[PDB]
Amino acid sequence: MDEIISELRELCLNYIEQDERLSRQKLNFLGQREPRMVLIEGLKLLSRCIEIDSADKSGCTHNHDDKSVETILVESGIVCPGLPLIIPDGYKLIDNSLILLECFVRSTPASFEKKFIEDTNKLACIREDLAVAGVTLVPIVDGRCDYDNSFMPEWANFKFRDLLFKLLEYSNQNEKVFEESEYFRLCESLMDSMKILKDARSTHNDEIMRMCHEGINPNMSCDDVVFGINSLFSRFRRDLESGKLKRNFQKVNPEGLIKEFSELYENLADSDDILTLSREAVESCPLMRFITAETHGTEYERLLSMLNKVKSLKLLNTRRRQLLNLDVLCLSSLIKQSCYSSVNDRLVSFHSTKEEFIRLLRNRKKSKVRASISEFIAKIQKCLLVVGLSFEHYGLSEHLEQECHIPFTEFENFMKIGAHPIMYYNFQPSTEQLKNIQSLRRLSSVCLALTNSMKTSSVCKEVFCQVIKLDSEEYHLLYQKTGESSRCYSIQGPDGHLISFYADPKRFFLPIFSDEVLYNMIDIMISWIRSCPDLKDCLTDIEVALRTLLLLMLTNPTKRNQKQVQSVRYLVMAIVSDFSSTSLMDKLREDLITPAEKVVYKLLRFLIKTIFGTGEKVLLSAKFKFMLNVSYLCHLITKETPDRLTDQIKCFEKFFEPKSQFGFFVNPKEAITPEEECVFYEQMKRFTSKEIDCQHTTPGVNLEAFSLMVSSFNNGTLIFLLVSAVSQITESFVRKYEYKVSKLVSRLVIGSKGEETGRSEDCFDGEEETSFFKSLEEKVNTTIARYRRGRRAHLQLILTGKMAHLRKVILSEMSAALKNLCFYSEESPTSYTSVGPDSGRLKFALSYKEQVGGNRELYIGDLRTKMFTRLIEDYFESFSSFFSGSCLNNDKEFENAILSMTINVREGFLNYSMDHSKWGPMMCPFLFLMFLQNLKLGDDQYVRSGKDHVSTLLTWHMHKLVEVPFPVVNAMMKSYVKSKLKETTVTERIFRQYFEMGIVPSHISSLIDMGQGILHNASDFYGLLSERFINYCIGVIFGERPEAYTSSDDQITLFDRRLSDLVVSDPEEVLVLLEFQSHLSGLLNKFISPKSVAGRFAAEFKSRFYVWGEEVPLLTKFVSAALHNVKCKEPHQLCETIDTIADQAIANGVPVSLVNSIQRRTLDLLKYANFPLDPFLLNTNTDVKDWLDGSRGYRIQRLIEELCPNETKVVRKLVRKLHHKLKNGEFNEEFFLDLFNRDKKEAILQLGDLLGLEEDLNQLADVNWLNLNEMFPLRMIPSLIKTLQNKLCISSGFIGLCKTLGSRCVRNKNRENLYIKKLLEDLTTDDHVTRVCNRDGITLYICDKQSHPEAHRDHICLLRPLLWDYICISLSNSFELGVWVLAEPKVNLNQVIQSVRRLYPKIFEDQLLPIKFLDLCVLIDINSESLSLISHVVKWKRDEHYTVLFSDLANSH
Ligand SMILES: [Mn+2]
Repeated sequence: MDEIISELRELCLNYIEQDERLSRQKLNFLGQREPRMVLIEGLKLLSRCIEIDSADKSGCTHNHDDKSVETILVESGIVCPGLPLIIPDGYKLIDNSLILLECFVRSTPASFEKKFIEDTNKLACIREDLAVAGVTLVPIVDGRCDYDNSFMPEWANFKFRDLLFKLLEYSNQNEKVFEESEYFRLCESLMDSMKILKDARSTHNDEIMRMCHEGINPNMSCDDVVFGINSLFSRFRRDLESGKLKRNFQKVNPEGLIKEFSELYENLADSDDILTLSREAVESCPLMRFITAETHGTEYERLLSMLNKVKSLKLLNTRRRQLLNLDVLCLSSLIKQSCYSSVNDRLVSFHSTKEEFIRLLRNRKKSKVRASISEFIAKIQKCLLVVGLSFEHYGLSEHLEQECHIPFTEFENFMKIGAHPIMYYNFQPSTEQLKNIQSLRRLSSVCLALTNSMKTSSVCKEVFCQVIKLDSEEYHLLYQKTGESSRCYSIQGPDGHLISFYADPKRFFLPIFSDEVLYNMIDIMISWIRSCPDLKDCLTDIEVALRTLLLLMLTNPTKRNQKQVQSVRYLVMAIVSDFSSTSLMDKLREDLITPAEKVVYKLLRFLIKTIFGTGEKVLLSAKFKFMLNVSYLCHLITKETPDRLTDQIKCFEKFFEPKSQFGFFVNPKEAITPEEECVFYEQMKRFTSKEIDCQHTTPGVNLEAFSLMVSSFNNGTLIFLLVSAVSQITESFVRKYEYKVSKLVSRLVIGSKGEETGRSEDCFDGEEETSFFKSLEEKVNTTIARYRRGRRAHLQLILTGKMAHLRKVILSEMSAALKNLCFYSEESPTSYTSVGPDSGRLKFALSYKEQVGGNRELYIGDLRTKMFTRLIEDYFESFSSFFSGSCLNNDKEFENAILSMTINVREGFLNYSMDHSKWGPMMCPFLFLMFLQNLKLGDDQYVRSGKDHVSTLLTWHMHKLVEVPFPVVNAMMKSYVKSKLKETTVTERIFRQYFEMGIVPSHISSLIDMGQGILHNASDFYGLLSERFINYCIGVIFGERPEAYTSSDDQITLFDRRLSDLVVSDPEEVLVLLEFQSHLSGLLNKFISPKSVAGRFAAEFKSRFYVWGEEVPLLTKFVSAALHNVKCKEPHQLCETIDTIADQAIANGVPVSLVNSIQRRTLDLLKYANFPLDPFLLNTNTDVKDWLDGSRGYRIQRLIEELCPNETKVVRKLVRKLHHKLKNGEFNEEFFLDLFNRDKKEAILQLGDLLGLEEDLNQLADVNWLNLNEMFPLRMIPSLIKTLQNKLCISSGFIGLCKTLGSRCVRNKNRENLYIKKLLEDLTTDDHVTRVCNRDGITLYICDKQSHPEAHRDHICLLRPLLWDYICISLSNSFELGVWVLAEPKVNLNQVIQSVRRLYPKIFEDQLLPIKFLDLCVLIDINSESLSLISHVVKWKRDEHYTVLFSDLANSH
């Protein structure tokens, strides 16, 4: 009591720093005794300590006097009346800028990150107002996770909080009791299943806990279940000869399949059989394949580089014109003394002007200012100002050169200069099969559309002419719109030749230099299909077909062309297979338009008739491999969402359709209203009511078989406005194309959407506030209503608009408040109802993933809910770890799945490679709750609890609130208003109509959700058990138990022999079995998809197909990915990603010769970026299959072992000696002394002298390669340290990598930034330096001992030897992968500890936490900051099984 008060009073002024502001509160704290005053004073002072401590740490003046942002502005004389009311903790005002500090200390990660995000939002809210006011904000907040501060030592404040803690308990004993703010204090600091909350579970968690027991008998005996199965069957079978449907499951006659495929689309694709006819149609389909097959046939051009480099500084209408005189002038002193697209002088910005609008812009810009006297008045000032951007940031020698061309300008020369060159089909030679220059023109008519996002805003014939380079002759483009949007391009040649078409540049990266990879992919393919029936003249037929197909697919990329060629895998899987759904041929049909797509149809049918036509069962394996690969040929299209909005409406629709047929209850409340209880009552009642003849596609579980399942697990047998309307209304008669007006009317979602509170609603609303800016606008609309009456005292929309807007006006007409930013956390769990944890109710939001076929749904929710959901998704994971069938993240189980699959398939037993359908929207947390609160787990107080925590996190998920994404609701309201003002309305367009007759939807909340991926381990658990039960029903009825597996949305069922003899013997039984397994799954929530099969030789478990024995390689699958995945990074890492993906590729059977070609393509891309190819950039382009038994180390060593062939012959026996005498008896530390890494690399000399024989200074000094990251990393502290710290569009990536890597990127010893150009030329021309190439410039072949005026600028200090970086590597490669890496032709914590074993960097590597030779290899890795010798195996997973062509293990070194 009194003793603690006295202790505090004597502790505040005797142990805390004496500050002017702190004293004000210190004295008042000392002057009180009553507990409530003591607490408030102590808490406030504890707040102020951190407040001013962090404000001074930032250096921004603290807001002690509670000065407002407006006050902070006005104390400096800045008058901006009207601003968001904010009270920054620390502020520093300057002439035109502001620094605001918001500070807070939070213990729990969740509350910390929360307060972080809304503090960022609060700062960003006033961003535009601060900017337009003439100042700017310094964005910064002080997120501290501790109380250590300058004003007090740690022990002082720690004991302080202890005393306040104990005095809280004393006060809580007294009548200072606080309802739950007492909790927010105390447990707010004075994972694993937080149970410290109260329990308010009343009158709702009892009905829900009752429906899970009303009807079920979870204890049935061990032989009272058999009698139930035998009476659920044979009550089905006898209702199959008349009742439902013949099983949806029929057999296959391959000819029937092929003919049914052929007769698809009776309408327009109507059996155009003749090959030549099809190809003739093909070569004429779009407008672009009409060129790709057509058979057509430096003083300037550098001045643009200079005229362009000085362009990013300024860009205005008055500019870019006299920036073009400096170019047209250059076009007259080079043709008179003697490109140009015939009226157009290619000006700065890829722009193109008219030679006649110029030469008339002057003479009225110049004349407004004796014209010949007025000559040179601007052509000289421009030179002077551009040269004003001098060696300032290294303005290079290009400057005086222009002083020769430009000053030749005269008004007797600009009388005709543009008047001199006054000059303002093709066909389709089809024989362009197999002609490498028919794709080699795509590989250059895409780079002229790809490097076209690289234009800028830049404000007739104003057309952004790029250049189609090619051998010698060059064409153009002509378009008018930039960005990543669509526009109508053109081409131009020597004759006009408007080959107009319409495409999207983002889609065209795949062929951007790949002319020799595709032509060998499509050539290897046809090396599989050298088959006996086709040896007649059809190989040419197939070859022309396949090439004319790949051309269409690359040349006309679009979603349908992907979904189609993807679906053509199901048909072939069926043709080789032996049963199949009967509703299949409606799983293949699209709405083909755009004759390209129809011709793709015809080509596919031609391929299928040819290969799968007569003479079957002779080489079907090869034909199957061929065709599945042609199926995967779909990946060549980019997976990048053709449009955004029309790919959000689709995702929302795919979410919201089943809810249309079940129930939804738009926009619930935070407190579950009676209506929600009624609707959930009804939905549970229906969900548990599904008779023994199910509607076959609707969510439901039948409480007569569900009882059997739960009871067979519990038994031990299956184991082992008044302003809104007015604002729109006044402007309506103030705004009087009209589609902008339609937008204006559809901007009306303010008198219909005002939901939630929090953050729901996400510019002209504020613009009218500043636009009007009149005297009295914030009171009632009395004046506004007066104008409307006094006014009246493509036009119908205006009158009904006044009718609507007149309609609108008629119908429309204390706690720790300050210490909130301080230790007190406002929100946190407390007493929780059965709906939610009292802070919220498990909010969510959905967006689409990006995939090949169809965009897949994704649920993303804020971090607290992502913390809670982790508890369920881990409890169920640990649960299923006891059962041995699932395979989702149990990776060790996948290998056994593969082994069993192979042992099965090898013999001829079935594989019912099913795939379930609508797995997202046909599962409900209710079902897992039913399944759990009915299981009978063992002894209590350690299982019996945590069950009542999983089964109350689930009950939380039940009532989630997904969000209607804002663009979707905007679009649907547009559609509604368009329809109403002025059919084809899909179902989800009518619900908006009813509700917007009343109130808008915002949130949707229903039982059948199972957020895709959210509970994706709970789903796996359920599926595993259900399959383990159905494969018991089938066992008791028919007589065999077929094993299964699962992924959470895939499956398999490897029936044994006794259920495989029947298909050959009698299919009329196994047909019934595949009907019954498809029926019970219907009773439960498992709906088998029509894409399933039961192939006696085929399989498909998570996309790893099979054939008798071996695996279908899926060549095109991996090639299509390696040719992608080129991301903007450091090229020494961009070429790491590919050297991983190529190892992945050669894991499966991509042949080595295509791998080299992929690598050559990537190197060629870099070389196009103008980036020197130092020998460590991308791996050897001469590879044995040696991707096995070799790390990246071995490739790079092998490269240096041939880029300098006989120098690296001595430094390989020196290393032999070093390794011979390092492991056994010596160095092990003194080698770090001889590493000498502090100083220069004479180490080679002293270390050759140390133990070994003659070694000249040549083999060391001579080979020396330019290295860009020598002294610092280059702009856009070792490497392995950064990686360990890290373990605490794609065609607008390249179009950026080629922009930054050419500019000032490299850095110097004194933070100086240089180009690659000057640095790469000086080493070649301006020294006794020899800089010749070997396919990669190993600059400065000599650098004699580096005896020189060293550090000239940088180009001599900036280049390190080679035969040393060969030594350190060719050592690291000798403990990691054996001894032979010299002879002539493990995990994170470890590495952290052996990094600590030299403790100096641990001081930086430690605080981010909230063997025999490994020391040496870690050292060598830490020094060599370029590749990976250790840090590799901890970033990129290697592969386990390797098989590649046996004709590559024969050509080996
Ligand atoms: Mn599958």
